[PDB]
Amino acid sequence: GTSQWLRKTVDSAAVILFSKTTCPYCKKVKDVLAEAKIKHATIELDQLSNGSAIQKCLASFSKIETVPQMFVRGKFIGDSQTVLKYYSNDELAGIVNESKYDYDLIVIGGGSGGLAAGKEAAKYGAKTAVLDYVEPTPIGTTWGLGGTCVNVGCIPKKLMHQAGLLSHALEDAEHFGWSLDRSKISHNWSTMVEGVQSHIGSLNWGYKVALRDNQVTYLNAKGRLISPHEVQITDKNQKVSTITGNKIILATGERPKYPEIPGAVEYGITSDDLFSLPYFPGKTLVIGASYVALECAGFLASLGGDVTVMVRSILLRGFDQQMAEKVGDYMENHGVKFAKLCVPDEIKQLKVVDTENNKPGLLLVKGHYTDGKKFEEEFETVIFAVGREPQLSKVLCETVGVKLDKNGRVVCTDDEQTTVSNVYAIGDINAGKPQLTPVAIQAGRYLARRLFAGATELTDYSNVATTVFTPLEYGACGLSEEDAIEKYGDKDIEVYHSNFKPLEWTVAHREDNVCYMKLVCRKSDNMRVLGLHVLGPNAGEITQGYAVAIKMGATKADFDRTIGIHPTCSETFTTLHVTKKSGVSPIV
Amino acid sequence: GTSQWLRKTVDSAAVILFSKTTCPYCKKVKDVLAEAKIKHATIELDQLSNGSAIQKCLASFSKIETVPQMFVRGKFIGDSQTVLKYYSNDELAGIVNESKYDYDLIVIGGGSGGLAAGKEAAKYGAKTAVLDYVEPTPIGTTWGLGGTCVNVGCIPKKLMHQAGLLSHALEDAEHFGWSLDRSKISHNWSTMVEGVQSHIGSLNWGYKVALRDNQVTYLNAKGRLISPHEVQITDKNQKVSTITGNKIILATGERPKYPEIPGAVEYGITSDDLFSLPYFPGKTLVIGASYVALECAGFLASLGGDVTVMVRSILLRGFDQQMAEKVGDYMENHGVKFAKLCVPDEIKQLKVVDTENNKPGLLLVKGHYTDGKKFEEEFETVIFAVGREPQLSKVLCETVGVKLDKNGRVVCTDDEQTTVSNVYAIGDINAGKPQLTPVAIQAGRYLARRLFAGATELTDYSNVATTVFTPLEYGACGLSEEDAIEKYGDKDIEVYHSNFKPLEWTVAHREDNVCYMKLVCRKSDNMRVLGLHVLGPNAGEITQGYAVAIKMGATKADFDRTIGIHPTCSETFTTLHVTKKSGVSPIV
Ligand SMILES: Cc1cc2nc3c(=O)[nH]c(=O)nc-3n(C[C@H](O)[C@H](O)[C@H](O)COP(=O)(O)OP(=O)(O)OC[C@H]3O[C@@H](n4cnc5c(N)ncnc54)[C@H](O)[C@@H]3O)c2cc1C
Ligand SMILES: Cc1cc2nc3c(=O)[nH]c(=O)nc-3n(C[C@H](O)[C@H](O)[C@H](O)COP(=O)(O)OP(=O)(O)OC[C@H]3O[C@@H](n4cnc5c(N)ncnc54)[C@H](O)[C@@H]3O)c2cc1C
Ligand SMILES: CN(C)Cc1c(O)ccc2ccccc12
Ligand SMILES: CN(C)Cc1c(O)ccc2ccccc12
Ligand SMILES: [Ca+2]
Ligand SMILES: [Ca+2]
Repeated sequence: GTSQWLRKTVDSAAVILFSKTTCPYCKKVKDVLAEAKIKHATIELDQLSNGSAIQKCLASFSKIETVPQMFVRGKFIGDSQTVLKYYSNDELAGIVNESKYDYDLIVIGGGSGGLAAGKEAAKYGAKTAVLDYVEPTPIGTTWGLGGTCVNVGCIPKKLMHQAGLLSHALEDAEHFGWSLDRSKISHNWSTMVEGVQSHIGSLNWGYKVALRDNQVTYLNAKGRLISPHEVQITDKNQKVSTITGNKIILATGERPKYPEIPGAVEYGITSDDLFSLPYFPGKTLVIGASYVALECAGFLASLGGDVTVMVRSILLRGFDQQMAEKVGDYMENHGVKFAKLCVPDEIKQLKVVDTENNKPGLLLVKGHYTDGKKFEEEFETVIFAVGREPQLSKVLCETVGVKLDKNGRVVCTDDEQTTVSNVYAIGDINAGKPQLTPVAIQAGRYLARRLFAGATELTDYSNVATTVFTPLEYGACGLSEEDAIEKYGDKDIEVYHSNFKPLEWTVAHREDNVCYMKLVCRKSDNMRVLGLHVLGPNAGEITQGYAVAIKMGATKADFDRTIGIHPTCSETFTTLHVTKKSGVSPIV
Repeated sequence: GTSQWLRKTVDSAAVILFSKTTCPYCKKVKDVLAEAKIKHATIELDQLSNGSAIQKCLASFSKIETVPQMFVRGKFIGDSQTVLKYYSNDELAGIVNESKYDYDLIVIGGGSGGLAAGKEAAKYGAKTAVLDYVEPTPIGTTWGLGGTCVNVGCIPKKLMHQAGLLSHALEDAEHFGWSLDRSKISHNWSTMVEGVQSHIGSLNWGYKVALRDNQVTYLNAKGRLISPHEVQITDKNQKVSTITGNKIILATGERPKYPEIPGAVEYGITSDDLFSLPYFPGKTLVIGASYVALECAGFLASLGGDVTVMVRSILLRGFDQQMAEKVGDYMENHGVKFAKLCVPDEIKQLKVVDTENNKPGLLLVKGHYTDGKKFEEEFETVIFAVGREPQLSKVLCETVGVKLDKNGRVVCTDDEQTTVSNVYAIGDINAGKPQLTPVAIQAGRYLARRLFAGATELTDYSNVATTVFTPLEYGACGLSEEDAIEKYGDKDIEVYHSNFKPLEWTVAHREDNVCYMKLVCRKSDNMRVLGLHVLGPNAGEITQGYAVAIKMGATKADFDRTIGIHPTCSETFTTLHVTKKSGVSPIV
């Protein structure tokens, strides 16, 4: 068991030093390495439950059992004196640089997961390359280093959400005594996009700087894995070459889908285009009902836009549907129109985008409702948010032997290993995992530590909290009510729930009994909290802390024992008492 | 052990029914009681670890061991047939109404704790009276039912905080693209106060309604405890009478202190006056450095006011002082002036308050700095926030035998019992407890359940989270860093910490590396989180959920295993890695 771990660690680490805290010769080694600007991992055996068993199995690799012991890419390099020997003779540089491969790690994809993995690996001496390339959208939109969330995802989405929330801050400001003429207030799309894009630009730059400062090689090149250790790269000039790496991390993410209907690629846009759009979308149709669809519809409406969402069947499939309905009801009551049970048949162009006055074009959308009536309506912008897909045939030679699933995602073990043992996948292309930026980051960093610093900790993908940044935000952690019932049976599920009203909404004259929270609990497991759900402002701030408690196995009694902070929305989780089975109303 | 609990429960409950779920005759009893509008507690013995031992000891009270068993104020009333007997003969009303006392419970004080205790008790059949009276402030300010937080505390304070935050929403709105002429925007104090007061009024009314609907008697009368069971009440007409109750709850709270200097009572105001002030305070001096002082200074400054805080020694004594300094630095950088190491000697009047144009007066404040230089400056309003004190000589005849401490607070056991065994104290007058509205509520409700429904659960006063609603909010749960070090020693404490920047602040051009969080952990107890501290927006929403985890014994590893929600401020608690001892900078 310990020999398995040590065999893997030694084989994989780029530059690793086994050591103890109470060891001067070790410090001498650390100092020479620091002095020489040689990064490495370090495992202090005097701080492990079985450090002394480890010290013994080490002699199966070194033929000695003392510390320090220094390894490079699978080979015992020496004790203290052999390290100093190499140094003094200035042979240490060529030694810690000897490898069969150009790199210890090549990351294909410069997004949330891949950048986090790359940096963390370089920390421990892994010679690292990060490849990133942004295939243009059909209208030619491209962007810089950082991935989907930085450039066309969580970051611009939340900032445009914020611009929409400020709309309601302006309305509220009057009731709290601020004098402002709200009829001479308008929103300027292009000013907002410019501020958003200037922040993204600072992130593109910040990442490039971070990579340089960790001695990671950044290649703005499309990578293609041609064999287990060989990556072919095409640069801006279309020049092709080949680099080699020991470990490979696939972190290439996904791109938006279009529906296969006439006009969709030619005249519609996706989220990829929305967040840098050089004209105001104007009267907009969003096709879809994902969290992307609803978030985009929501902020466009709060910015004053005429907004319609075309929904084929239900809102937020895969989420708790009681909550999804409440999310949708709030939106419909606040200016989002819904074309329900409706699908698009074709987009026709009525006006071309004015690339020189920054005005939208004009489109005719034809579709049909389930009741057979035709949908026909003009929109200035049509946004598709009908899901996302991986692009791996563009990255993976089928001959390498990386197994994909039905949907084109990478089939992985619980340590992110593909069917090719030196090749790993993180982020959105890892089949079956929550598609979220902090998951991708935790995966990539924890993987890098296992590869290059002998760590064993795996990423825990269970009970991963989410927030949907709709106009009224929805945060959740754990199971939907319907999934809990399906799993355990209705008789074993108790649901506590309440409406609430943010104090901020009182003077502002906003709604009673719209915000809402519930805990879905398991009767037979001490009222274990199986899922937490909250609809209200700052729902991501509310939910995050409870995710720690849920990971620790929180019960209803743990919530009750805890004292609220007053006045907050979150404190209502500490006094819930109405159950659903009681029939008593949750209104307050 | 079980006989102790049962003896107390039977003696104390007003109307209680022992029962089992699987008992038709019990349901028959419940139905007759429901039919008759007779409220009562109920203990289903088939749902207790020792319900069957309880069923036996019951015969020491009833001479029977079967369910149902119904008690009223210490006396076995009967089995099913004796209950029905009393009903059919319409003797049940006079039976469940027989008592040596007018009331099963008299609550002296209609605040957070007392109202919560009163309602909860009435639920189980306790005939309850709630007394509340609001002694006017020196300028004559008074208010309605609900206590300090509702009327002159947490509620108006947070709403005026919100009015100040909206100031920064207006500034931010421009950078997110909203066109608004910020130089023709001003704030109107009186409009704000009117909205705030209309909400408080709805709470005053809502409480009166809640009390009526739970058959609680509300007396707007000053109560004085003259013997263990006798309360003397003085009404608006100054008419004096005496009511009697079995249990007494003292929940009379505190009032602001004034410094003993000339002019203070005559010309200054406190928070009691601030939240209904009929004129704008204008150029304001806040004397004090409590969380009250800083919160008030902060929103007055965000409303555009010229604001000065006079500070005798340190900010936020009793709070983590690193955090207090960061709170104070943010305020000084955002328009609050601080007269440091300074105390007031006298207030002189220069202009009388214009009661008919709603304008402030004008005051000359004289004081002195520790360096001997004189302080002399004119202010339109001077606000004292130099602490609060109980008023119990106004409530407690010294002959009753309720022990007070040095500061005039009530000395209580951990079940809130005073030295007079039927008299309990909750809320701010309970010596040694956190002075917070949700503590008072949890205390009062859990006490009511122990008195009148045989519950045993005590209120847990440890690791009670707080938030200070300064312009940059500060949330905390558990120990300050200095208190952890003092308790466990510096070598046993590790502190993880980071700056962070709300995404909302980026486009808005606000500060990097001002918001800040830290976890204070114990090395020798598995890096147990001893205190959590966060400075940033929505800090109360951030902190609340983590208080559940801390109550459950969260470690640093529980935080790390948990996946962030992105983008939020709170997710930074899930990736902390820089320790203080490492000397590495927390900036990001
Ligand atoms: C509108 C939208 C909003 C979202 N909001 C949130 C949110 O609020 N919170 C949250 O947690 N998650 C959110 N997400 C999801 C989040 O963006 C993803 O989970 C995350 O960005 C995926 O990280 P990744 O490492 O898997 O891939 P990505 O971030 O997509 O990075 C993959 C990189 O590799 C590039 N690439 C692809 N192929 C190659 C190749 N052959 N060679 C070189 N480079 C290549 C890609 O162009 C890209 O730059 C949102 C997503 C969308 C679409
Ligand atoms: C400016 C300020 C801001 C605050 N902000 C917060 C916050 O944000 N969050 C938080 O949790 N806490 C906050 N607090 C504290 C909170 O208000 C108290 O902890 C809480 O209100 C105390 O509840 P209580 O039941 O002990 O007494 P109280 O709420 O003060 O109620 C006591 C009632 O009894 C009345 N009374 C007194 N004597 C008699 C008598 N003889 N007969 C009849 N009635 C009598 C009193 O007039 C009063 O109505 C704040 C306090 C202040 C002063
Ligand atoms: C129809 N059903 C009640 C759920 C629902 C809403 O409540 C609100 C908006 C919707 C839009 C599309 C589909 C369903 C929606
Ligand atoms: C002086 N010391 C550094 C702490 C401190 C601040 O940082 C900022 C404002 C203050 C006001 C009064 C007392 C102390 C204060
Ligand atoms: Ca509670
Ligand atoms: Ca984490």
